[PDB]
Amino acid sequence: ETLKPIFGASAERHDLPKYKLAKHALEPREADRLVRDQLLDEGNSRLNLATFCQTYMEPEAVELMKDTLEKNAIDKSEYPRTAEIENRCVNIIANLWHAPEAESFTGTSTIGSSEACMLAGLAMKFAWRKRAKANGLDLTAHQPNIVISAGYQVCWEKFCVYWDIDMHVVPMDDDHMSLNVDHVLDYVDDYTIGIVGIMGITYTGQYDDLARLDAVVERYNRTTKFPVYIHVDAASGGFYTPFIEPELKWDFRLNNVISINASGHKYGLVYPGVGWVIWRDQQYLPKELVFKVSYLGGELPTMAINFSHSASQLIGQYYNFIRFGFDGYREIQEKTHDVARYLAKSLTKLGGFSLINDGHELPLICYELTADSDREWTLYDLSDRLLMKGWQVPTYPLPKNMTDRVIQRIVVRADFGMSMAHDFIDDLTQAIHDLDQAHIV
Amino acid sequence: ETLKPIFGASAERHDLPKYKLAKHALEPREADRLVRDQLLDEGNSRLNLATFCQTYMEPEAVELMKDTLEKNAIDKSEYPRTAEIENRCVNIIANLWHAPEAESFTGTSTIGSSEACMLAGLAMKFAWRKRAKANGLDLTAHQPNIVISAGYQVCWEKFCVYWDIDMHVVPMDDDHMSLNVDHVLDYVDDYTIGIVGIMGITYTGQYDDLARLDAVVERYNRTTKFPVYIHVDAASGGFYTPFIEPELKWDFRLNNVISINASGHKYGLVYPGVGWVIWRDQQYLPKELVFKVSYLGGELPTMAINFSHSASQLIGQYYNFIRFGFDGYREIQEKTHDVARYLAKSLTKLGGFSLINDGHELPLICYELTADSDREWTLYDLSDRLLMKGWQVPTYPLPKNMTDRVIQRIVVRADFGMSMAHDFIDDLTQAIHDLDQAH
Amino acid sequence: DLPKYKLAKHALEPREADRLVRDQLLDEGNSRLNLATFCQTYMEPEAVELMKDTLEKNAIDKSEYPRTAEIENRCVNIIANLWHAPEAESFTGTSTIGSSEACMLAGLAMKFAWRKRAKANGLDLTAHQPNIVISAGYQVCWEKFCVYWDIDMHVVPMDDDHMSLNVDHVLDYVDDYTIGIVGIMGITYTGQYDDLARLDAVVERYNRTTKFPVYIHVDAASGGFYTPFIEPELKWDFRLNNVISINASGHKYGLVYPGVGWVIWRDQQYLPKELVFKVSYLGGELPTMAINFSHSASQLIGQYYNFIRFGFDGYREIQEKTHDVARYLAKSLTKLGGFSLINDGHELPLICYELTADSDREWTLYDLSDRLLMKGWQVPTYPLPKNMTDRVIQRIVVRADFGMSMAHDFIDDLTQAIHDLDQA
Ligand SMILES: *Cc1c(COP(=O)(O)O)cnc(C)c1O
Ligand SMILES: *Cc1c(COP(=O)(O)O)cnc(C)c1O
Ligand SMILES: *Cc1c(COP(=O)(O)O)cnc(C)c1O
Repeated sequence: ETLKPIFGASAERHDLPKYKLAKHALEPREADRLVRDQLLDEGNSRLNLATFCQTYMEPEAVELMKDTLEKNAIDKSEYPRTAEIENRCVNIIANLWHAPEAESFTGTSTIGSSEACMLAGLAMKFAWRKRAKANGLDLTAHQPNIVISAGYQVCWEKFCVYWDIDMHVVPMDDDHMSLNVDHVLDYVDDYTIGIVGIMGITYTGQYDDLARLDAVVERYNRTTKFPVYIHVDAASGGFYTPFIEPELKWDFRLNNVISINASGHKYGLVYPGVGWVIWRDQQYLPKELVFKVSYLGGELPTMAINFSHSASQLIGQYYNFIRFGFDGYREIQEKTHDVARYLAKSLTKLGGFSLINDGHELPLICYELTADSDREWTLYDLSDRLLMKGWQVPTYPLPKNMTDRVIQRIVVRADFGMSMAHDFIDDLTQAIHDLDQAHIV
Repeated sequence: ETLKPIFGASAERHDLPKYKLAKHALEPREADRLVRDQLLDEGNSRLNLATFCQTYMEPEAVELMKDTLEKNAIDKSEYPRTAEIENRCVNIIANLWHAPEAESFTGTSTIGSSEACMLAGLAMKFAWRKRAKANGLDLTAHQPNIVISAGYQVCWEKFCVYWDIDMHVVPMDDDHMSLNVDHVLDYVDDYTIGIVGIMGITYTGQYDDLARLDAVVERYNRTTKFPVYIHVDAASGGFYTPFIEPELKWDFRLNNVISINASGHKYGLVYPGVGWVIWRDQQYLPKELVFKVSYLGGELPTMAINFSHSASQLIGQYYNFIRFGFDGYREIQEKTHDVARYLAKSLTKLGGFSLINDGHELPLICYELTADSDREWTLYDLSDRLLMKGWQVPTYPLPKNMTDRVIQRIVVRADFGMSMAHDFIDDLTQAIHDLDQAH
Repeated sequence: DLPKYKLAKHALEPREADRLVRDQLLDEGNSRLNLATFCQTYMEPEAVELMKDTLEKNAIDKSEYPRTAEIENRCVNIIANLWHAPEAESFTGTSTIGSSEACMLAGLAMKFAWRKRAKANGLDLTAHQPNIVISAGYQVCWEKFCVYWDIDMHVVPMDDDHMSLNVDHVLDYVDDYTIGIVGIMGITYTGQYDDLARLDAVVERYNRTTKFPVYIHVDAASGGFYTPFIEPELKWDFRLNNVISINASGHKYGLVYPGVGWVIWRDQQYLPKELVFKVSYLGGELPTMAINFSHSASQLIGQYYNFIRFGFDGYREIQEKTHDVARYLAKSLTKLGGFSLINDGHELPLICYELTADSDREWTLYDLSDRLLMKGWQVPTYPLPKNMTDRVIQRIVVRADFGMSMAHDFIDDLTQAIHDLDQA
């Protein structure tokens, strides 16, 4: 049985189970080799330039994550030490976002910013509904709505479809590639549950002007009995911007920012599987959304869509916090910023590229092809050629009012080093040369 | 700085950050030691008997999970091999649950059964809503409802709160530690989006009689233009019952079971982080819950609440499928069954216990203390002593119409060996003795 | 950046140096998805760890590693017997780095043996160089042998009816100056076997009528560790009387990572004594034939590991599996249509093909290589050897670690690439 060579065994002579469980078990070495082999031919994650999600952690953190895979992040009474870590993380992030000590912030780890955005939105919906009932607003006339920029990530569309919320979408244009705050009051009405500000737009790399939105909202709220507050989607900005622009006011320093989310597995430096949501004060969380759990043979409040899941990633987040601290994070984000700027400068130096975003805010570059009548090929062709050399660079359309603009994004993470970025620009230069003399589509 | 002994260094003279980041970085070996040390003082997971969640996997699966932590399960176009493995697990699981060849099943991995239950309940709500509109029901008069046993896991209560559904709860009693199928139609009306049958109840370890419920539903549905269908919450049973009672009809063999969820991290044998939901046919999934993702420069359908997350657990699930196959899963679940039955027999031989559930169905044992005015201690005191001897055994009240009944539960998972269970019973014997003479 | 011209002045941290080298290595192909080479891209975990643990051993150093030397001699014995070295005669052999060095050493034995014959017969050595006769699908090492040692290459061209040595005409290239004929048991470009049994009979007839006889060297770089396990009845080896020496690459179908080959002589008389350098091991002195001096013993020890671990049945199971994958691929390409198979994997597990004539097809095999590379597979395009240099082919070489599940994935990738190309 183990006498069989791994690549002489019966299982290596047949296809893998695709529709049903095979009758018999296999040796651990055989199953292992077959599963790993199915995975060989997908992009090496380090060359995936299409994602915010982290593709490197230090070996110590990898080993640590491995050793805590059995831990169950929901089970506070059985894993009270993991639950303490989570609490420390929430405190740490709250302080990073200037949660005021005069109010009692609450928050939680989530699987990612999607779960967090949905919880935040649900908190807004439920708080809005109590206001609406008390002011005799007719709940059958219209659906509640939220106001958000057209750069929204798909989780906000899921939130709206799943919970019967209209989306009041503030479109982008050539000058407003972030929320047009000057016009935001045109989308607000009695049924508005809140306004989402995006601190790092997935499509463009740009910050919404949260400080200006906060000023407008402060003034709007004196004029109505249907006040409206800000949720910040800082999926990506939340772990980046405090270390490189600490004086930019986007967070709980703004009076009307009531909740904030971020993904640990974006610029929090953790592999996929953790996000974070924080409410400035226990009142911006309606009690009917809080399910209470056993802890210290007593009680703790929880806001959660998921139940059981791995604590590995939240532990990893604490490992990062302790390991890097403020200065370590800052050094990492600064080098990331620097590679993004080298890249934006390299693409203008090559010509044929017009930069939509040059990496001044998030470390992300967006560009389109400058129109040239003597070019058969599109960015789709460029993405194909770059795959030949390992690189994944996605091509996509901009969101509404710029759906005629086709772009490519490069997102730069902590493990995209300066040397690898010089290599990328070589590979990219050769691709442009190869496509300039191509004879097929 | 790298010369310092780990326990001679400045970071071990100071407390860890609790309220804010420290300013300065630490060396990797020091950070690693400090985080692991914070974790020493929780109960070794293998001795946690309150939970269905897996606390062991074989070393080859551990290493494969480690090696795949950077993969992002949502990102199909960048990890198409991982997405193909996912599709293969949906097929495998659909087949295991007898999805009919004549219809076209769909499904997806989830983080767990919570997200699965919620996506199923939402499919039911949206499909109910179209049917209700088309029959002119007044949608303003009552919230939609769902019907379920009182032993529902908290994720159904969350589903109901979050989506404004009324829960019509069928109570338990002394003779019905699972759904009272004969009474279920008292709870159904035109507003009912569906009935949830639980294939392995968290509190009691018992199967809802899904076959009987299907026959009740089939009869009810011929008399009405508001038909009702069954969603099976098989969080636990989905990966247990197919291997030990393959003939028990609970799954898509029943005509009116339109969807089923199971937790891969329960009897599917994966560490926490993977669940599964399957629909018997595409028509039971409303198109407006499907958000589309690029793949091979085309389009692929997804139902999902979460977005980015680890692929490690789902690859682990496929590893288990390949490594164990049907017979391996069967041998594991059989051993697990054997241990549960050993624990049930040892509690009865000790005297002083009444078995509420004896582990014939899920491998779970439920018990209360028999009436006795001379005994001054409670099951809460027993939990506390068992904890001193290393074990976590929860004490809790039974659900509706038994909320005055206090019980203990022991769940038996794959990694509770017979050896270890003999040791548990010695420990339980000693703790009883200790409680009988303390104050 | 990393040093590209000069040494840096200062050392780096281990983790930093490690990270920098490994990152530089990132962006080259996962080796296992390269279908253009015979070189092994996988070994079992015990072998990898044994290799790592004997990295320090020196294969050349016999008095200092006598147990490693014994292992070499065992492998030589094992390989001799596999290729049916006769017991009536006295075979010798050695490990080498690869088939190149082995080919070179065998070619040099032939040159030196020819030159003595030639002097004895009064042949004018100044009038022509010695020559060797070989098929036009020769591997580059034969051309380096000829250039390095001043031997003319008498090349037998290939054509549509002969994708291996043309035995009908091989003697047209043979003359008094011929040091030998090389028969290739697995041609790199085409995967085909030269008809060794026929060449042997032809040579036996030739040799009966001249005092300048010619013998056969078999370049079994690939076939040597493959053909004995799936076609043991095929006579290609020392069962043929005029086969005097044979080479094979252990890092080809011998299943070892790069860095071992083997050369065996059927008898001591085919190895001129001037090529033998003797050494100090155990009580006496051991004969050596070797171009290289110090080098790793890891691959050698890897080969013995493989022989002990798998034995006959294990090698056979691996090679039969490999055979089945190759056959699966040939049948999958015929199912798709549009390909003309030059080799269909009945001989070596290599499939070789061209696109069938079609005027309404805008794309070529070069474009197909490109789309496969996008999908992660290296399947390059190249011209055939002399007389078919205008014919453009693609090749898939199947090795031990190309399992059947992986091959179904490859075929789905290939199917999709074709579709994409037909809309381009
Ligand atoms: C990616 C992203 C999300 C979703 O994040 P996950 O962590 O993948 O769930 C939400 N908002 C924004 C701005 C994002 O970039
Ligand atoms: C635990 C459980 C759930 C929740 O499962 P997770 O996988 O933890 O989300 C749902 N239903 C039942 C019956 C359960 O036992
Ligand atoms: C590759 C090859 C060689 C050279 O082999 P190495 O082991 O790389 O030195 C010689 N002959 C044939 C037939 C080959 O395929």
